[PDB]
Amino acid sequence: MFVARSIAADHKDLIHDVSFDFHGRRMATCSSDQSVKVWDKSESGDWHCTASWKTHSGSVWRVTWAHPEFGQVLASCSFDRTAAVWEEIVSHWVKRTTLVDSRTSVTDVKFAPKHMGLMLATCSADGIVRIYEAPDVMNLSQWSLQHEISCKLSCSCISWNPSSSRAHSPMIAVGSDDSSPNAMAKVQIFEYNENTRKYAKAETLMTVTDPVHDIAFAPNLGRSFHILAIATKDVRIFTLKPVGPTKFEIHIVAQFDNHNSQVWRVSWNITGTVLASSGDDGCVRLWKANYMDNWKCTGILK
Amino acid sequence: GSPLDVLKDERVQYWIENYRNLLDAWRFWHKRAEFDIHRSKLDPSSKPLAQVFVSCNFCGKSISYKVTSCPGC
Amino acid sequence: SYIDLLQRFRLWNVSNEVVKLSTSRAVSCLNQASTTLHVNCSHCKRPMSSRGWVCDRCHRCASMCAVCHHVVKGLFVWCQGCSHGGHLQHIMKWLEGSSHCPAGCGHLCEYS
Ligand SMILES: [Zn+2]
Ligand SMILES: [Zn+2]
Ligand SMILES: [Zn+2]
Ligand SMILES: [Zn+2]
Ligand SMILES: [Zn+2]
Repeated sequence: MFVARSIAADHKDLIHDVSFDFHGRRMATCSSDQSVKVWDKSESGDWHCTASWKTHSGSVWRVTWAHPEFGQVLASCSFDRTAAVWEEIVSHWVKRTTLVDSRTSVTDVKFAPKHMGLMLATCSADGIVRIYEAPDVMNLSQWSLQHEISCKLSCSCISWNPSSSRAHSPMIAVGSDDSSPNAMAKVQIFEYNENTRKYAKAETLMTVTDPVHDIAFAPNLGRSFHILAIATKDVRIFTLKPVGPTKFEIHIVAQFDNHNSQVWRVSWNITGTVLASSGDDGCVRLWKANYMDNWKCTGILK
Repeated sequence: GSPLDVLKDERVQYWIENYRNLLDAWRFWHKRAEFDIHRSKLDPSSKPLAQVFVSCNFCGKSISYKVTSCPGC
Repeated sequence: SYIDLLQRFRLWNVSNEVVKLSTSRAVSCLNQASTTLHVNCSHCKRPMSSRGWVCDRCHRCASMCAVCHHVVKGLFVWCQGCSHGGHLQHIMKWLEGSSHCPAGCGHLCEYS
């Protein structure tokens, strides 16, 4: 039932991302010209341009937003082997702290949920995930890398757990994009035992054999279990019922090949009921659930 | 109409908190305020927001309950 | 004499304007006397510094408007019987709309 439209915006170079803030009034798009720019929807529904500035030497792939409670910051990664932050001063943005501790290309950057503070997770092609901290919301010019996680493989995408119930310990999902002839799990999950005060490997999905492009976590909204979508040759949705690391009851719920190609990106709604997936077939297919608790398509857009 | 055992559950509070956050996403501030009135009058366990109170410079204590005169000293 | 005459007519804007630009030391001191407040956190009951919006022991941002749940960095209204408040503009609109403390507590902050 989804109908399309066209957005009145003009760019020069190809852009690699789009990301709303928390309300849906500020997007942040990174262009192939190393130039990121921020739009701002107005009261009349139009989109204007507010800022733009070139980034570091590499090529930017990801730009993410932050919760409005902490101010207005964005984290962006590029092949410059560095991760950046940006704060509004009013509007001239300023660099605050370039988290440069990686010997490879930091593929992904993501922000931790609000309920625990200002953390951001990055891992590079070397296969080591880093977690950073801002233990003074006052000044953003000071960060600390507490935990380093060995992955014994590469990174493609990571995603946190939106769930904020006290029962659930913090969780993280690390992908891989290695097409080695051997077969190994390419998606793994880590937990955080407060007793050991460290991140421990919890569960891995052995059914994953091909390279993985993207991973996302469906928001909780008070549910009992968790919902996870993995980008592969086929879109797949897994649910992990809670039972050291907590044992997880894993069973598949969907497996979709209605693309005839390789899936690139996966996204979720605010509620966590509609999935939007994009692939090399040049179409965007949105999947929702039906009355029989069955996962089926709802619109194919191009 | 809930007796003060169901409302204490860790599950029955999560749904209210998550609905309130969803209302925040709507930017439906006044609807949330009305719902807060409703929840507060029907659930004694909920403690309202923690905010600032001002304090005197000589007594050192709060002024919240001569009008111009402080009630402390 | 001019400031007294101005205040007599309830023209506070221009009186304060004369105070601010007054070219003598003895006149540019009337609004610098006993006009600064001391702010506290209602969870920890300890003072906060003069250039911040967060709590050193609490860590809870103690400046949140009771209408929009956003950090208040400038003007902050405060009801005296509730110890609740928020943005200056938000609270006015809420109080025009209804007569309840927006945070939620049986209390009519103006008694209608
Ligand atoms: Zn006092
Ligand atoms: Zn405190
Ligand atoms: Zn406000
Ligand atoms: Zn109140
Ligand atoms: Zn009041």
